[PDB]
Amino acid sequence: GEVGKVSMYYITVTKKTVTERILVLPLEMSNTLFATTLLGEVLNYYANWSGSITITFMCVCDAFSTGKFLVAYTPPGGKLPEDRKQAMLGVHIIWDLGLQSSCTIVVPWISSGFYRRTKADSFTHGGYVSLWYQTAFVPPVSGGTGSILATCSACPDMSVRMLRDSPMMEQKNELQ
Amino acid sequence: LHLILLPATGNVAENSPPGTSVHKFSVKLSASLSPVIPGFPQIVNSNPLTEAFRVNWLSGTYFEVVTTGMEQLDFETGPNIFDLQIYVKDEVGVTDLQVLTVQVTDVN
Amino acid sequence: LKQITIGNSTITTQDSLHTVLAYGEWPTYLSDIDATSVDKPTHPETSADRFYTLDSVEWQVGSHGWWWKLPDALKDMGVFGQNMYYHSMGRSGFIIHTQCNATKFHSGALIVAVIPEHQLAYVGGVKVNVGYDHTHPGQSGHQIRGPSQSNDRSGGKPDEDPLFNCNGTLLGNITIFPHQIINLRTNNSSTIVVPYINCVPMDNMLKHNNLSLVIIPLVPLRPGSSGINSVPITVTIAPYKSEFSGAMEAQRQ
Amino acid sequence: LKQITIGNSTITTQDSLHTVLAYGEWPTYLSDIDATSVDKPTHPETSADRFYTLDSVEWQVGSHGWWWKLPDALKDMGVFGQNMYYHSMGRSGFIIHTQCNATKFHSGALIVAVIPEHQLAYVGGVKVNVGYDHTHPGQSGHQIRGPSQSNDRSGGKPDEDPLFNCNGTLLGNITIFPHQIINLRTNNSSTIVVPYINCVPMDNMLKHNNLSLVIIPLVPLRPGSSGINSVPITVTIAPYKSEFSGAMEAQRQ
Amino acid sequence: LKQITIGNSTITTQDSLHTVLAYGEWPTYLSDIDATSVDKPTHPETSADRFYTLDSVEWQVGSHGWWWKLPDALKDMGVFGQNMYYHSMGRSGFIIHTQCNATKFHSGALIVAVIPEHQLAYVGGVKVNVGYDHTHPGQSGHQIRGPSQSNDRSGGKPDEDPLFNCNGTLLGNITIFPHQIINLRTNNSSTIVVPYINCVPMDNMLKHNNLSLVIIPLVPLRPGSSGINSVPITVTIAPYKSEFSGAMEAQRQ
Amino acid sequence: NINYYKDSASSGLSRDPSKFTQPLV
Amino acid sequence: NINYYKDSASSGLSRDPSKFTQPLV
Amino acid sequence: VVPDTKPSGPQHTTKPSILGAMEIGASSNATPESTIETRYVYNTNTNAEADVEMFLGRSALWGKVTLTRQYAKWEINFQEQAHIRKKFEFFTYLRFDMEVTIVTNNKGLMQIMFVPPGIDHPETHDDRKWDSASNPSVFFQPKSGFPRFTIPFTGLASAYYMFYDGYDKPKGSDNNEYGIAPTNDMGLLCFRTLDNSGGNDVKIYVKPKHITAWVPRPPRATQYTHKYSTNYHYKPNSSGPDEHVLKDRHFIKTRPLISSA
Amino acid sequence: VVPDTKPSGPQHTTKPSILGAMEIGASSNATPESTIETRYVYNTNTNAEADVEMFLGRSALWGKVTLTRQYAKWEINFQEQAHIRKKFEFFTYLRFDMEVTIVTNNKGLMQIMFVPPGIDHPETHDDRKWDSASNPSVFFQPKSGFPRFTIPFTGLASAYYMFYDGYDKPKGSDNNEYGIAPTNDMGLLCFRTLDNSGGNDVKIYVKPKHITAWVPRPPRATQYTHKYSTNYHYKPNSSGPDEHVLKDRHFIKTRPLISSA
Ligand SMILES: [Ca+2]
Ligand SMILES: [Ca+2]
Repeated sequence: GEVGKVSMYYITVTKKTVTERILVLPLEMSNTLFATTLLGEVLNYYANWSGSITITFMCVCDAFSTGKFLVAYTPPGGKLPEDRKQAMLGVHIIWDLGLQSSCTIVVPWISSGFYRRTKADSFTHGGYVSLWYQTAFVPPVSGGTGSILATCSACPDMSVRMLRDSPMMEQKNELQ
Repeated sequence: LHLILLPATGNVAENSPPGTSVHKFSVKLSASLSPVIPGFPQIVNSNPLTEAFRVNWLSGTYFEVVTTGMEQLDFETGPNIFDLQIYVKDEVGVTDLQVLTVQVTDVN
Repeated sequence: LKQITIGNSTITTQDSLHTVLAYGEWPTYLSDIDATSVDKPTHPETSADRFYTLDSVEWQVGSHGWWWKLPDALKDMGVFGQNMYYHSMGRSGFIIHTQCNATKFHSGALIVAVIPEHQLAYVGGVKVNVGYDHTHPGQSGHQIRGPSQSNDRSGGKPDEDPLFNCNGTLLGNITIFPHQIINLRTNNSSTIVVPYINCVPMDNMLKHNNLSLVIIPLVPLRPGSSGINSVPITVTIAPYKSEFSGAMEAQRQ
Repeated sequence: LKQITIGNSTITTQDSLHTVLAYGEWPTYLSDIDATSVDKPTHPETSADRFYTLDSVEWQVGSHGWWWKLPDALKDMGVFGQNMYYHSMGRSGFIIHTQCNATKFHSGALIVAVIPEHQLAYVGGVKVNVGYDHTHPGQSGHQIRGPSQSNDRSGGKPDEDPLFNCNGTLLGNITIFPHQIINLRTNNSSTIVVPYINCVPMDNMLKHNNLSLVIIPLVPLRPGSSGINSVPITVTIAPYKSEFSGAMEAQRQ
Repeated sequence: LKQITIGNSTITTQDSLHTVLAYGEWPTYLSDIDATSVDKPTHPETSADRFYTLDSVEWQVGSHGWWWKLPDALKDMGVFGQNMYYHSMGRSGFIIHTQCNATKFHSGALIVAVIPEHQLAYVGGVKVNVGYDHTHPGQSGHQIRGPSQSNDRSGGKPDEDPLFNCNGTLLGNITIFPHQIINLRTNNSSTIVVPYINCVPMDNMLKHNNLSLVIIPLVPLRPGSSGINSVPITVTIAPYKSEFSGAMEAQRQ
Repeated sequence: NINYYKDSASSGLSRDPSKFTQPLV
Repeated sequence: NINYYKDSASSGLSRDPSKFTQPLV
Repeated sequence: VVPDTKPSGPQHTTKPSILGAMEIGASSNATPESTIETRYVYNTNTNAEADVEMFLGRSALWGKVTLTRQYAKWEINFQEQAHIRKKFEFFTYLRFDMEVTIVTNNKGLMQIMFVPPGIDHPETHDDRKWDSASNPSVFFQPKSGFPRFTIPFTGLASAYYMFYDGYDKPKGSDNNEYGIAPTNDMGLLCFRTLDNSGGNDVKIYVKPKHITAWVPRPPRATQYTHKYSTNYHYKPNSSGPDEHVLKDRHFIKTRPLISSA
Repeated sequence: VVPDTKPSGPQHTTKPSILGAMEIGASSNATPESTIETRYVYNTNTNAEADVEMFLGRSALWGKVTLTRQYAKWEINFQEQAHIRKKFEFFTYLRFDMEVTIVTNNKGLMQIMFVPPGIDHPETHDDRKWDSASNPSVFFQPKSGFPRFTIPFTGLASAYYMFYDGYDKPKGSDNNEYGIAPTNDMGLLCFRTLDNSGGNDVKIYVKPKHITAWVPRPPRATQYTHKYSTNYHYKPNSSGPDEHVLKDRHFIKTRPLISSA
């Protein structure tokens, strides 16, 4: 429903009792999460890539809503966690909410090979990034909400090779 | 349990009739095939407070948020954006609370 | 705390970020190594280079966005507008200060981008060039008014979809442009200093719009516990190092 | 603003106090002047020394407290738990980060103490040693559940009174221990760095619990104007300079 | 006379040959010039690098051979197995000590080879990939069970012919690999020290089996004047300079 | 490196991030 | 020895036994 | 080359190198030394296949033509083919010399005539305007060789406009032309055959060299509809009475559920 | 060059240079000076045709294709032809650049398109995906010249796997792929003709250069059955009711009697 609208760039969080998995970004440059960004639409021109990803989460809410979130990166070969105790065993960060809305998880370069394939397969899969509630999201009202966005970019040690066509472009008619 | 298509945004017209549609969602049944308790999914909370968003049951495991007309949407006054939270809960009981952000358009 | 003074005007702020300097370059004057026309350009330097505040737009719920072309928006703003109408060519840097403040009970975000050469798409369908009147709306700007299949297509209307930036390129990749976000939790203002961006040293300020300030409500405006459902957004644009050459009759009608 | 990084993990905070360093000493490795066993101890140093976050407990109204024994709580947490189950002895410092944040409308306090050798009292009456299962609850901890004459006494249950620290010594004198207070008016987190405290260089990590993190709701949780009556408390414990010696079969069942 | 000590273990022999050092290189740690992943790898160094003895296999008459994949065989052997299940990548050298002693009345030979990347053939016929369960049998290994046209083909069974090394390449050319022969006339044991052989610095220890120890009864076991018709063969494998990086949840089910 | 046509346009292919990613003052 | 394409991969063909035949200690 | 990974031990800092702010319009400085404990890694990797000279200098197909009666005509533009148009519309201004290779399946003797702007091109084969004194012309046989010539930067500016937010005429005019259509014309290539033997398909492969890219733009996330027009509402069916509907033709795929991928 | 023969007279030694032990896993140091009385012989012989660069760098045929409707498609692998596959499976890891020569008997105008991994290849001739901006493509006429291009080492590792003892997916998976099939794909070559004249047979002769061979293996003593599969039980007849029998197809010949040859 949300594709084709501006409201596909954020998810809505609330005050919950139990910890829920809020968001999963599979670390694929062929996934439509990453491949439509600047980093992904550059890296979709290249058959291989090697480096670290920055992923920066921003919570748009009022100045009284606070919260702690666990942003975990499961390394390649590991299953998607579906428990916070299974997610905190990977590369994670825990960010508080106050006086600045943004926090960056550096998805590090953990791989067997020297380059990872852009079109994701099971041999060179990149793993998963999952957002969890660390303690909650506590707004100043009972039914209050927050809107978590996310941005991604490349680290300075990121490299690409094997320039190819992009799958993010089609031509079915003739431009006249 | 999961609420399919809820983190989402709905849209109601300003002077909407009692019974209009404002979002269509679903629920995946947690791989145990334990069905939803028939009073559920509900709306526990709204963001400012709100009636007239009542969740209806379409044919199947698909549901729908419907303005019942107990409260009129008046965009020229407030409030124009609501954040209802929808609470599916099944027979064994594994709840899922998910937010529907409802906006009000301007009919003019 | 911040203060920006360009002559006969002053911008002051309290909860403000770092000023964005677009592409690392300050607005400069046209050097003699980069000039083509022979005549000496004029330099107003105090009555054109000043903060002109446009009309306030209202950030309601369901507002999809606004855009102002530059230097089209300042065409009736003071002696900058008078020098634009009386000269054949002109170049100018800009200092764009965007102001929207609500409360500690409000929520919302505003991506405030400055797009060089925002060639807008047609509103849809056949091969039709967009109109001169619709890409030059003045200081009133253009409320983006949202995508629909029922949008008016009479006379080269511009595109109304904020997600595709009304030229087909995705929003969220709009951060490749000089931008700032007005998140009402953390800041209330956004200052962007843009140099003269063109592949030509000076051009006609009425035919060509170099920059295009675009403000999109990324996250909607929640009022919270407070009965205020709509907050004004004011755009204060100051030319900087503006120069004009080739004086001629006024290009009005 | 604070940041604590131990490998493959990172703690970040915004409204945080000075970190408490327990008894002025950082966690160190066992020196050769202070060692007794002859074999070379292992040093995981990156996969055991990392932030393991336990389950969140819910600070409601009427909650008397929680406690987690250490290193019992990390017995199924990663390769620290695997190295504990496979070795005869072990020593470890800890970095305990406690997180509870509610709002500017909430009230409350949490004395977060780290007790060395918290020999818990019996729940009451006859000369009965407390059970192994009740002082080793894992990462789930033990909700203190309040004093009453009707508390269950079956099988060496521990004491349930938070005022006497469930060993007979008064709360409020608990500040002789490495502690911090999470007052929701001023801070939201509390970091305590504990060295290895024992009168022996290494001991069996399953039989002996060296530390015991104790969180007591000193002042109850008032919700204020906001309908949220209960806020989660998360405990993130990281081993630091952990070493193990005397490798053997896994000590499970 | 020989003695090989890696921590918390010791191998001793009496009638032993020169130790084979595979391809002239000792097991080393991953240098910074040869590394790809950024995080600091763990180094157990005393509780993983130790002699794990697998189950004894029985060298009868008509036994065609046994093979153990590495590091698959040590997947439930101690903290090496626990570190393999908890990490995304890993590299390890190995020290493989094979023991079979019978008498001065017995005859027989055992080519004990260490094959890098022993891609086993399918048991026969159609284009079917061999199963994960059949190339990962654990410390029990795989009794080779001899070639026949009546061998089971259900579910990607591996090849059962020892002459073609169960991948199509002839036995007797197996001496291009790091090998030793246990001829019961002259010796009783065989020690092979293997470095980390892969064209990648670290990989997942559960998906990829780097080495494969293969023991083939080249000459059958004659008992001679003595009523003992079958003698056990024990395989004692020690990791050496094992390191693991990318810690994560346990990769079990 | 020879220019076989004696022209600058006739040659082959020829050969800081901080203007983006940090355009601050 | 000229490299006509100015690339290392574009070149022609480029140019101890004891790791085998004696892998002892 | 890319920077090496520096070693980082455990750090207890009070200035967090991972709490930033998205609102300032600056991207993060965060390296993997901030979040985890890293090791030293010698990084010999390069991005030498990612610079503009290697990203764009590849010899893409710019235009196809078909000889109808021993004659073809193609006006030089990167606008008919979407895959090179997307890569050029990564940027706003591009200054490049271009070399033009003609791949024709005709067998015989062909002529290309680069007609510079401002004059009448030959309207057919056997026309009088093929006999020209100053128009640069290329004769070739397509067997034994492909023709190739470098057109230098013919710009009337410091760069070509990939996007133009302006018009060629003032406000009162009626035939106004939005976009990059009036700002630059690269001439046209007029093809003819002096023989008859082979096929009719002429492909024009143009390689931008000595490239200087000037303002980055978002990559396009929709399919093109026209040329010189930057529209993206595709009107698929003109005949049937679903005519005034407009497809979007974007590449954003959907997932069935967030927090399950 | 090889070492010269040293002179050796009669020797009465107590350390025998000819009693060794096969069990230590080391080959003999025995020269002809140990067993007999030798003379000095100047040996100028070389093994310069036996090193890996001369053993493997010969331009073997890797794959054949036949153009069906002006179109062929070949995924780059050394696995269809047994004679180059045996020489590569002498070793475990091989790092080599490869130059690719195309021998086609077609007369006309052909196009090769090296499609890198991760994108859709053109499924036919006249397809839209032949018009590509970044896929490296080779146009040539097969009369007057064979095309040739060097593909460098595209490995995702320090070497190519000739053998892989692993799987691409974890233990619970069902579509697991043993062998070297997931570890490396060298792209594919898509062939098409823009003319119609000649034949349809396209042969792809690939020469490995700058070779580095890493772990020696036994030469294969059985015929191959499949590719990426290392099987050797040939199932000759599927129809008739001798179906489940499996030939061996080895090269060990027999002699009628030992100690009579
Ligand atoms: Ca109204
Ligand atoms: Ca209205």
